[PDB]
Amino acid sequence: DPFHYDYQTLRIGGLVFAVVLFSVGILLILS
Amino acid sequence: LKKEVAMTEHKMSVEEVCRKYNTDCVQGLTHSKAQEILARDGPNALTPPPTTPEWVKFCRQLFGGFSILLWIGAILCFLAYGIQAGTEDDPSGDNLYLGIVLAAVVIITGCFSYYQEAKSSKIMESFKNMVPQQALVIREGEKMQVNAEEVVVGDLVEIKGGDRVPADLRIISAHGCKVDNSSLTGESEPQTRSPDCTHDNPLETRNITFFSTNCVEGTARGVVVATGDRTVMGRIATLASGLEVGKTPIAIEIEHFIQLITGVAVFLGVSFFILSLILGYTWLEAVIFLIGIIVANVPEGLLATVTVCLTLTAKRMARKNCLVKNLEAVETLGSTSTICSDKTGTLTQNRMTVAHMWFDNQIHEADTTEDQSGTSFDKSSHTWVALSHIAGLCNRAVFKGGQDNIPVLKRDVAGDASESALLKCIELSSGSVKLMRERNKKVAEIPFNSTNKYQLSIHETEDPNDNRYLLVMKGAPERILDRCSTILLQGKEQPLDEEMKEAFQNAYLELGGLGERVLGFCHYYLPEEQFPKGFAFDCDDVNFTTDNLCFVGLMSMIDPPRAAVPDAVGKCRSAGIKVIMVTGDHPITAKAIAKGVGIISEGNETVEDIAARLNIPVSQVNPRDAKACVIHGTDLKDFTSEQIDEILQNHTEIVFARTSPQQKLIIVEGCQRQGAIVAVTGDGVNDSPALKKADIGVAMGIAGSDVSKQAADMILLDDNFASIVTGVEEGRLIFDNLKKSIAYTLTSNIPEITPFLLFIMANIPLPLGTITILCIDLGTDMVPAISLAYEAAESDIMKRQPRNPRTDKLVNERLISMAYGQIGMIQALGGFFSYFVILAENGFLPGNLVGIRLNWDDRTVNDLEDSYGQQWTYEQRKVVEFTCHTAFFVSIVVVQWADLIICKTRRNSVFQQGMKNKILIFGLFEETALAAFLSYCPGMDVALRMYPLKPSWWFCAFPYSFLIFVYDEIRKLILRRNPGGWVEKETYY
Amino acid sequence: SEKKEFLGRTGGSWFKILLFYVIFYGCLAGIFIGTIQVMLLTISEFKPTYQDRVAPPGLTQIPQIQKTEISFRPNDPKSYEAYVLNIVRFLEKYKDSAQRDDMIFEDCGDVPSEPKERGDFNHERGERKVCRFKLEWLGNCSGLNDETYGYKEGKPCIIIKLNRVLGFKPKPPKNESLETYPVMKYNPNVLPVQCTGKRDEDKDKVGNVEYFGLGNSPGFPLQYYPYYGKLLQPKYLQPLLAVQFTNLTMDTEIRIECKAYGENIGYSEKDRFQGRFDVKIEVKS
Repeated sequence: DPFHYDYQTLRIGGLVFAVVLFSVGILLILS
Repeated sequence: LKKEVAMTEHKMSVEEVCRKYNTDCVQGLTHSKAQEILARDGPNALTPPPTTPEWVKFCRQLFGGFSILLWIGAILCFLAYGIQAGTEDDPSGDNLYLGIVLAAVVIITGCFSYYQEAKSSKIMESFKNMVPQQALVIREGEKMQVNAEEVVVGDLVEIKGGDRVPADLRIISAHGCKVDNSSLTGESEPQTRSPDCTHDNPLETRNITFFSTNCVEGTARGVVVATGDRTVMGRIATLASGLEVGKTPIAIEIEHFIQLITGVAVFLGVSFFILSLILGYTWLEAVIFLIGIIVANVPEGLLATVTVCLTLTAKRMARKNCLVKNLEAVETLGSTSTICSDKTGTLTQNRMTVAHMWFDNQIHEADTTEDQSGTSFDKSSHTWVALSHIAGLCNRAVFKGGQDNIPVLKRDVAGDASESALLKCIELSSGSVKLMRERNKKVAEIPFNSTNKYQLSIHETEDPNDNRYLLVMKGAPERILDRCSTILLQGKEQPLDEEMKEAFQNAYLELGGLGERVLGFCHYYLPEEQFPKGFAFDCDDVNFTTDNLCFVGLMSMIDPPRAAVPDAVGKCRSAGIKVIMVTGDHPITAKAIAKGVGIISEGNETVEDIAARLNIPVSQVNPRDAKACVIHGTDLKDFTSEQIDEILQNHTEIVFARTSPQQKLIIVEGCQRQGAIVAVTGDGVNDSPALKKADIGVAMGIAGSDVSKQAADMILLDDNFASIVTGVEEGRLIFDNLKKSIAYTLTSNIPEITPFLLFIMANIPLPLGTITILCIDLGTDMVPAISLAYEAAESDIMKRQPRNPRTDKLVNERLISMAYGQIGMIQALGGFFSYFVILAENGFLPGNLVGIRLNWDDRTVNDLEDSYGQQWTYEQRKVVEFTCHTAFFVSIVVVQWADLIICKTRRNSVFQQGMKNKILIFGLFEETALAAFLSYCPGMDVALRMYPLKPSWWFCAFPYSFLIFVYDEIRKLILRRNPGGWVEKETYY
Repeated sequence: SEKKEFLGRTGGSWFKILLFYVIFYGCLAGIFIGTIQVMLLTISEFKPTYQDRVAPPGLTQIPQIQKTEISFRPNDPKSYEAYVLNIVRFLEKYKDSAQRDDMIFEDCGDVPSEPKERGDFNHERGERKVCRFKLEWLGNCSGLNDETYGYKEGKPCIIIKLNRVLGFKPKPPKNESLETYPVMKYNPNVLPVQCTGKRDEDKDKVGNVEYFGLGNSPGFPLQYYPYYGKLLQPKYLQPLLAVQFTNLTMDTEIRIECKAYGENIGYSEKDRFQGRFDVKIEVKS
């Protein structure tokens, strides 16, 4: 399908995934 | 050069030495003669090391190691950019930026490995503290203050109390001063001075005062015999400076590992470069392929992992106050095939205290523990309190006022060491000695001297009423026994018996067998019928009684072994680490402390002990019978290298005593020549050269001088030996952990080489790019690799043999098999699976990718037919290739999850040892975070060549990362169930 | 050195380890081929799963040139021999002899017609039929050149070729008084194509371009679309457009830009061949 596979949306989702994983990982160090 | 003579003209009398330098014994020397002899022999300032590399160390470090290849790759990137700017279209920055970042990588690696290879050796500036600037000399019959820099050889130098001597001199006239060397011999015990040549050895002769020492009590004059570099301790300084250091075991292992990996990398690179040239690639293609191979096979982000592992080791062990100077030393203490030890300071408290006593025909052990653990002795017995009175009264030392804020065992007191020990024991036992001395006023006393060997003092009674005059007496046991007539037991007074005297002699011999200078006490209450209160008291004229006294008790005051040294030494020996004791003290005390501490085990005896037990001369008994041997330093001068090696090989627990510092260096070199890794511990200036020669040098913090502590690889600030046993256990731990981290990092090399191998051997589009190789190496092999350094190893460390320094290398042929053979292949297989999945999800069937690379990377063609029938232009398919690069990187991270999970432990499974490491989970989460961030950040594809990928493609590596986990668990299960098998031999890295 | 005839090459006996690695690599290859076959099972044979990476097609040109510039002396046959041989080799497939009736090819609309389909992508129907592209549409040079007459009549006709995409029908613009003013063009069934590079800056209209293709209008016929794949539409011939220059001067480096507009055609920045097309013409006497 020539219409965008989601681009400009998968970037937001990927950034959200990265930041939430970083937050979860950095939580364990302090706790 | 080797300098181990230290010869001095001690035997020659004063006139010969005065004439040989043509120097007046009574008029000193003239100014003109001093000038013309200074113009020959030079100034007294010992020569500092001339070579002072300022920044050439950093340049040499960046030029060497595992880099040359990185510089070659950077040069090739610059060459490729130059080629692309003269033949191709408008120049692209994708190669110049790669070269710049590669140069940045090599610079950061060089400046980061510089942190560990920092030779912190500044022993030159530790000797200016001695030899004070001003010295009192006798020139032209006149006393003169003169600078210590221009004092020459052959001039009268006076020596007062507390003034360190300016040069090695033979005393011409000794005026009652006592000197304590504490430099070459290494003890606080003072020594007498006399022009007579008492001993043939210049070290033990009493007519010389050694350099950088002060005759503590009194004043004496002499003639300088040598100064400057021709000085015994100047010779020691030069030997220490020119000795340099030996490569640490971690340095040797890292050098070998880098050599092996660089050799493999260059071999494979040149092989496939000539293969590509044969295949018919253009120069740009060949150079870019070579750059890819070089940057992929070489693990650039690896020498930055071991450094941080060692830094984390230092941080962890610094919480126990082990100030690590050389970063590599933390590893060396693990190996320590043998450990050399010192007598004073390291194993003792450096000061003498009471250890044993005898009364009521009974031996009582003075307790080093402050609470008197184990009911050491009674405290309510009248005989004991009387003995405490006697020991307290006879002291001629006084505690410093207002120093009650420190425990009594750590308070400095001015006076003799023996009386200091006695008064410290009395203070610890009874209480405030000052109030005690105030209660009993002194009215008459007799000085203590060698010609007397006894001292006496007349005091009153504790109760104010009936102040009977008590004459207290302290001396050698034999003299007091001879002067004695009755014995005091439990307050009552009995008379001497032949059996009682025999028992006293037996006890005295038993105490003397402990290498201690036993003292005997006495006290007589003068009758008031003959010696009333109004009795005249004198010193030179005798008016007291000398015989018909009454013995009260013996007293032992050996310097005690440390509180935590015996158990720690036992633990070190139980870990397979042989312990050798070296010192410059007397052999009897050395053997006594060796037996007490635990260096020589119970039931093992030396050759002389067997000879004495069997009443047979030492010649007729074979030395092979005795495993433990103790030797003097006088026969070591007549010992060659072969003799020392034989002594080390045969005898199992040795103790060396009365050894000069150069002899200590000879001993440590002989110990190291047997293939061992020697670790010497000490605190004095004498063992400063030896501390440099040993692979790791340990110096005591509080009890050690500045020279010893700044010449050591590690300083024990807490000054505890349990610290060093914890250190060796932790060194074993960090070695076993490094052997896992290195294996982890190396496994990622195969999935970065194999894509190039298929790109050159199968003609398929490039699966893995070049910049993404940097991304993988420095982004996904850094945080987990460092986090691996935190987990504690298996519980087998209690029953582990010392590391063999020539068979158990850091990286061996059995670890390359685990990384490059099995674990690495699954990584590349998963990467290729993701490659083929996403190339097959866009139109390129996996069965057609062969033979398409020639037209895939061609710039001109813009109608490349895929498998489904459609066609692509250049950038339109280059976008797909870049997306596939991102997929390869993501799949690498996904499979590195399981790689970390399975490389966590060598034997114990994850289900058994458990994921108790709080930092490994954070590292695993960080692998995902950076991978997602770096593959999805907008505005990055134009620079880092990183395109977004669909969520489903995140799952491509799941059914292969699962396989490697199961495979490693199965091999670990086989390992556990079948010890010593073929699997253990060929797969246990 | 690694001695032999005493104990062996670095111990070994080189059988247990070699057999272990051989069987392990065999198992790795087996699991890899099984997994790749499994992945092959979940992908269709009639359409790519993700066609996003395929954009509005790049308007590539048929005369293949390395340096993206056409330089030749018109008086020397060897100067343009490479271009002529490439053009004729490409267009040998488009000869009317290869196109025949009786379920090989089929007649198709002379006037640009609607984008007629043939059926679903499913394999329940065999090879779908396609139109035919006779060489008789090409001409306007007053000579039967077909492939190419080979003379120095200006320049060798650089016939453009809009790249084909599986299951994609171009959408022509529909509006009045648009950004372009072609005299002979209608909104449907034709995709406007113009050829001019840097007009009025440095080019200043050096030459006059004449377009000839199907329908006597400068555009790609829409009745040929959509493509149905390599397996389902063998011997598929896609629309072709021909351009010629007559009053083209010499001794100058002129850039020429041949672009095709469309509501379903989008442009880019980093791609210099997607949608719009660029080429240089060099002629020297």
